[PDB]
Amino acid sequence: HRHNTVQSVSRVYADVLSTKPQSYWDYDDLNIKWNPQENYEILRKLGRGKYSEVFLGIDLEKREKVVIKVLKPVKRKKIKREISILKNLVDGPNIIAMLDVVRETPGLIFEHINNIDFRSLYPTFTDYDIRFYMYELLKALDYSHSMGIMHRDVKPHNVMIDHDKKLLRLIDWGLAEYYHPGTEYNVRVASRYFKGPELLVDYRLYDYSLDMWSFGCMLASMVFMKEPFFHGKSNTDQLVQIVRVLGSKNFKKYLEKYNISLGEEYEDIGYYNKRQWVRFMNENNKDLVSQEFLDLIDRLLRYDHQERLTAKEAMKHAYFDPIRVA
Amino acid sequence: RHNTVQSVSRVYADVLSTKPQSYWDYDDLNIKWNPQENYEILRKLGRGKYSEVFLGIDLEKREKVVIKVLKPVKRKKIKREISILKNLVDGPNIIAMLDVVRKTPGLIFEHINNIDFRSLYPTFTDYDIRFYMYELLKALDYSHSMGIMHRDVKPHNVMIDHDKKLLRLIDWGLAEYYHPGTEYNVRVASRYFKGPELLVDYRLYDYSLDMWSFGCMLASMVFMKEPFFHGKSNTDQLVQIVRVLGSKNFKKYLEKYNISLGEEYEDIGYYNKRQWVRFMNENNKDLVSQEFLDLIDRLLRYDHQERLTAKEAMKHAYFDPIRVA
Amino acid sequence: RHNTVQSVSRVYADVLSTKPQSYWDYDDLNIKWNPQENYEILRKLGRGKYSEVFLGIDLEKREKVVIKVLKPVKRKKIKREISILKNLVDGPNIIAMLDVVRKTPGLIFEHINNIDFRSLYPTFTDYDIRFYMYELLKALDYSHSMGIMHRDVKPHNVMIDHDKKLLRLIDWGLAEYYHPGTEYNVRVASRYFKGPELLVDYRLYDYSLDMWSFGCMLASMVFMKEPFFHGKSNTDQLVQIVRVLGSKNFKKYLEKYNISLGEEYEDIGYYNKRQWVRFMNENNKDLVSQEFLDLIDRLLRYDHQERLTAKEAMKHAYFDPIRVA
Amino acid sequence: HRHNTVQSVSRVYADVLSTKPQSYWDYDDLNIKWNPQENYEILRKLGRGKYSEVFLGIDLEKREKVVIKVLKPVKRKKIKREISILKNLVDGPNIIAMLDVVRETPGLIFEHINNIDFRSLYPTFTDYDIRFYMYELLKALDYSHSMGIMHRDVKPHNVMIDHDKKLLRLIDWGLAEYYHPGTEYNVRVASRYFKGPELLVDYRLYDYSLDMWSFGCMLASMVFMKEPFFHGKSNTDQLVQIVRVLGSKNFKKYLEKYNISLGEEYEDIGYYNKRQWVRFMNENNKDLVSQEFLDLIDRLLRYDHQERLTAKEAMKHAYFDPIRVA
Ligand SMILES: Nc1ncnc2c1ncn2[C@@H]1O[C@H](COP(=O)(O)O)[C@@H](O)[C@H]1O
Ligand SMILES: Nc1ncnc2c1ncn2[C@@H]1O[C@H](COP(=O)(O)O)[C@@H](O)[C@H]1O
Ligand SMILES: Nc1ncnc2c1ncn2[C@@H]1O[C@H](COP(=O)(O)O)[C@@H](O)[C@H]1O
Ligand SMILES: Nc1ncnc2c1ncn2[C@@H]1O[C@H](COP(=O)(O)O)[C@@H](O)[C@H]1O
Ligand SMILES: [Cl-]
Ligand SMILES: [Cl-]
Ligand SMILES: [Cl-]
Ligand SMILES: [Cl-]
Ligand SMILES: [Cl-]
Ligand SMILES: [Cl-]
Ligand SMILES: [Cl-]
Ligand SMILES: [Cl-]
Ligand SMILES: [Cl-]
Ligand SMILES: [Cl-]
Ligand SMILES: [Cl-]
Ligand SMILES: [Cl-]
Ligand SMILES: [Cl-]
Ligand SMILES: [Cl-]
Ligand SMILES: [Cl-]
Ligand SMILES: [Cl-]
Repeated sequence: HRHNTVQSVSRVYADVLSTKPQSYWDYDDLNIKWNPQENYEILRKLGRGKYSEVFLGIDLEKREKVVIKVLKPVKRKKIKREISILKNLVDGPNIIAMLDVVRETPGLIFEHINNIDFRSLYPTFTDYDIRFYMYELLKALDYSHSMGIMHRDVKPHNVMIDHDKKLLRLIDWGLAEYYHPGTEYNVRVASRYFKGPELLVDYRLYDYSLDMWSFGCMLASMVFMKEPFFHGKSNTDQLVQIVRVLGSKNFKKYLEKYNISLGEEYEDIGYYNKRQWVRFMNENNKDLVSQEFLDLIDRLLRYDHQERLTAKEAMKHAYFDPIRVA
Repeated sequence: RHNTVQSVSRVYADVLSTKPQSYWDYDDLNIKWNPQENYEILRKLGRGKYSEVFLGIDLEKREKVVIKVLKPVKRKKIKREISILKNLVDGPNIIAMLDVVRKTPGLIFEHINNIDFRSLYPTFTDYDIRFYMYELLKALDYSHSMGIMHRDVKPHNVMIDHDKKLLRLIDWGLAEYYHPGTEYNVRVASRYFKGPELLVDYRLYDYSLDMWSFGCMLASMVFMKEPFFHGKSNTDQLVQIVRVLGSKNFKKYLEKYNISLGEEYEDIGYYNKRQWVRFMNENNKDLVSQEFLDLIDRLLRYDHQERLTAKEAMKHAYFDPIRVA
Repeated sequence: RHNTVQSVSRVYADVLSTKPQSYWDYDDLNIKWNPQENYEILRKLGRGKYSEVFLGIDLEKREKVVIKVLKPVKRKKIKREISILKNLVDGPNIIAMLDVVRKTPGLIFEHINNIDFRSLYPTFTDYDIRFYMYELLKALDYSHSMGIMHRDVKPHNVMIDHDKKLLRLIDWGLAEYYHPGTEYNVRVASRYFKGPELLVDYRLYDYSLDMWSFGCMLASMVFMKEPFFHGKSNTDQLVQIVRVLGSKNFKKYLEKYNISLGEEYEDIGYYNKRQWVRFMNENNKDLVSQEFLDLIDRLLRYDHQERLTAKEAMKHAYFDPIRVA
Repeated sequence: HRHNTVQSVSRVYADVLSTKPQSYWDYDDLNIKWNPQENYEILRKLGRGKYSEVFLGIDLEKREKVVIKVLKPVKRKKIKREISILKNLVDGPNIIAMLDVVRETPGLIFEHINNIDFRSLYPTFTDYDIRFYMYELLKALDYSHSMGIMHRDVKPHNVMIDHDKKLLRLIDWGLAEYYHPGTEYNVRVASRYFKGPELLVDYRLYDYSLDMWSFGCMLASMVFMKEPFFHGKSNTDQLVQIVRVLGSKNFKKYLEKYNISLGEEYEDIGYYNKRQWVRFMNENNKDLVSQEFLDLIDRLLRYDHQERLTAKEAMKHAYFDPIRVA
């Protein structure tokens, strides 16, 4: 007994990839047909990871602004995986639009969003600005989940917002992966402040519920005015900050339910009792904190990835009633 | 004159005292007219008792404009509307009169892409109502701070481009400068949004008339009932107002201003005041908040002096989920 | 069938040979209808012999949309228009049919803010004519490259938002897929923009019919004379065409296709061909360029085969001051 | 005889400042009433001179994008001069809009223009894109000239263009100065590639004609596809590149007409004959070069600042006929 036989299957959108052609999910055999690259000239470097280098660009023929993303030519399966996902989510709500793909180092052309950084735009948000833009983020998450794709990197950095147009786009799909039921995925995904408990205990049978925990970490940070909500120094300490809030009783139960072998590096985790979400409320965030929010955030930040609210169920929560169009 | 109990606006009463005679003297104004051929008519927009509104084209800019041509029977009033639109050019959510042209005079307004109110308002959320009415309060507070009453606040005169989240208050033909101690014509605004001061012929009103008209718009949008005060006439309009606000506060309102009432309501009854929460049904319960009931109670009042001013309404806790301040 | 001299499009003839039967078989199509209550009617836009167009509201998006409701007398044709609009969703300057709804069927189109043509076109510069007609050629070349003739190119079917420099070709009810060797109904397009092939009952036409309609639009915009071929009827429409293009080239056109002419033009005269520069007066001399006269001569021709294709017209030197390529 | 008595007066807009109140042109006694500065937060530094430092900003209350320009607190007359000119040209065609002024180092808040740099957007221009945007630049120049203000720094850097909206704005008024007839101004204005001959020979009695020469240097560069048109290594060599094209006969005449004492540092300037503007035409720029352009550029790049075309006269030239709305 090496693999785990106690296994999880997504409650929603479990078998959507089985109803699509092989060319949809088989990104390794995708055939990218490249367009001329001199139709786009680099203006300014927006930033860089070490998997990528994004720039501000010019569609020399269309003379609009676009964002070019030069990928490292060291990996191809990850390269064609991102192009595969963006091409499938081309007509999705609040999904970043991929306009072209060039080479001669593959370059991916995205639409430019006149956005403002998150460390400055969010502190200016009101109560209904949070409920609105998060609902728009749920629209993008629910679509790709319905298309068998989990983002696996939901964070305020990867969420562009054009507040002048009330526009939101979810970007950075380099970590997104297709969901086949029963698949064991890499746990080294997302970022520390938004990693789910399944990633910190090395439970590889996760589904779209991963993007849901990162969404809860975002919503809890903006409403409670604490960035990040779970502030951990390490991946080991990140789980401690989660057990500190959700308690140890439900954590050990989450492990016994899915028979997760918790490495005894987490033995130093002591007894923690579950806290009330109301304890994080102060004079600054008291207008953003509501009874509807405290209920929604309680059903989002769960150990059990199956008992968490789906993107569609979160949209129907009463917390978005003052903004939902009927 | 006309002997009556006096009343002065408790706010923005001495604004015109701080401005030259050039500001409010709308008859001394000399208008520099411009050629009318720069604008052509595309589609007729709205008829009128005193004007006609069309869809226009700015032949050099080729953008969309709105032309309001007037019958020339009134010089002093025509100059009054041009005087007011020229004083509120920097006003937030105030329509921007672009030019005047020449027979008859024509006024060029900026074009706002919008959907009619009773086709757009039924789709408004709690967010949309608090956001847009706060934008409307921005226009009312500025014009009042400039010494100008609108005297015709109604959803027809509120242009909303929802795709751009814009709001523009339009139609300033019934507007007027406010000088303390001046009877204005009670034949202003429209029936469903007339204040009790217009219905009892109390002519010394002020900016608070627009606040009653604002409360009529808000109460109907929240309670989902247009109009909120459905009246057959200006006499029945008052009866429908006291049917809700009560006979007790109505008696105190007539005593404070010594209002000798008309013979027609002879058969008016004693209406016990109905609480504001009694209008909350299962269809609008999500729009009826506890802070709204406090706001709607401090706006819809007989005595115009105890009504909330525009600025006082913008600082109310009802707009907390939408206000940046 | 009907015995005649044959003709095949020299371009884009085998496009439908490269696509599945699912593409052009518009009767096998199964449409997934959607609720109509998501869209409400605000203002009626245009009447029609076969449809009615209104201004709409996308109750959830609350943006402006355009609803074209149809009489249900024709299944196969209704499916034909939906089939064509669904194949050109990525087409440049093609109108984006957003949804179909349900009695009668309704088609949701995107809304374009624009001014009527004969109020906007008189304000067009040399820049505006070359730029916008090049945008219209983008829509024609794409639909032709997709095997679809429009068969109704006219300024009424060209929506221009000049404030955003946008152009959208609309009204694809008369459109049709092109298969080589197929008589199409000569009762297409409108009188002022009908090609000579429709007027002599030559049914084996192709995409070049839209190019004659394009040349009629361009020649009138440049020479400032709408319409360029003013005809009382479809018979007089031809007489006005040969009055300019000449009887000599008309004889060669009837010989190449063995067109036995109708009895009605019995009294037609011999018109010497009038040069294209003779239409340059002092009012349009700044719009009449030397490269335009070459372009207008290679577009307005009897023989549809020798007319310029859409792509050939876009690469013409007339669009050099505006084309990026 | 120390000052010059052979003197020049603007052919147009000579006495416009005499018809405006004293508060209009007397910028030294302007009273700036500052607004709170924490309503604007700095996002990214766009660039810097050593008289200024411009940043990308956020109207925290309006949540739109603005450009903040923090001036050095070393000079005040130049500080209030720029605020004086921007406030007077507030409702001008294609003039950059000043929205607010803050302190606590004075900070000037401008409207943000979604523009693209000039070294990349101009090589994509067509024939009618040049005629259009230059006509829009003439609209801004003619307005401020009609308001008694000369920009004195017209260059492609100081011209923002939102090609997506067909929008143009003339920025950077730190060198702009009010025009009083008979005034001797500082010749150390503008930039080398666009300095007029009056600046290179130290003729201080120039008027709005200064902005006209810089406009001609811009139009000649974009049509002939040579940036810059007069490429000089120094201020002394810059005049040599001008005499190289316009000839020495008209130059010595320009000096004898206005009795300009040319420092014998320019003695090494030899005999130059006037060239034909047609000689700068090649296969690349032959579509942009037209008979109407060669006439307009010949009447713009003149030694005599009085004989140059005004901004209004340049707008009525036949070169802008295919784009001018009648
Ligand atoms: N579509 C876009 N529009 C505007 N900025 C973008 C876009 N995509 C990425 N960025 C910027 O690129 C940076 C992130 O790059 P990276 O860290 O390489 O993922 C941030 O500054 C983002 O704001
Ligand atoms: N500035 C404007 N922009 C767009 N529509 C307007 C404007 N002004 C008036 N309308 C229309 O005119 C009607 C209002 O009545 P009136 O003010 O009499 O024209 C409504 O149908 C409005 O949509
Ligand atoms: N998508 C659209 N956007 C704006 N106006 C339209 C649209 N489609 C049709 N129209 C209007 O409808 C008329 C054209 O005739 P029809 O296609 O029969 O409605 C003109 O008045 C157009 O302005
Ligand atoms: N209103 C504006 N919108 C966008 N960029 C601007 C604006 N004003 C100045 N800049 C930028 O500021 C830089 C010039 O700053 P400086 O060299 O200090 O004058 C250039 O990168 C300009 O594009
Ligand atoms: Cl499912
Ligand atoms: Cl397949
Ligand atoms: Cl373009
Ligand atoms: Cl607790
Ligand atoms: Cl005074
Ligand atoms: Cl009156
Ligand atoms: Cl009572
Ligand atoms: Cl509330
Ligand atoms: Cl097939
Ligand atoms: Cl047919
Ligand atoms: Cl002949
Ligand atoms: Cl030409
Ligand atoms: Cl003058
Ligand atoms: Cl003064
Ligand atoms: Cl806002
Ligand atoms: Cl020469």
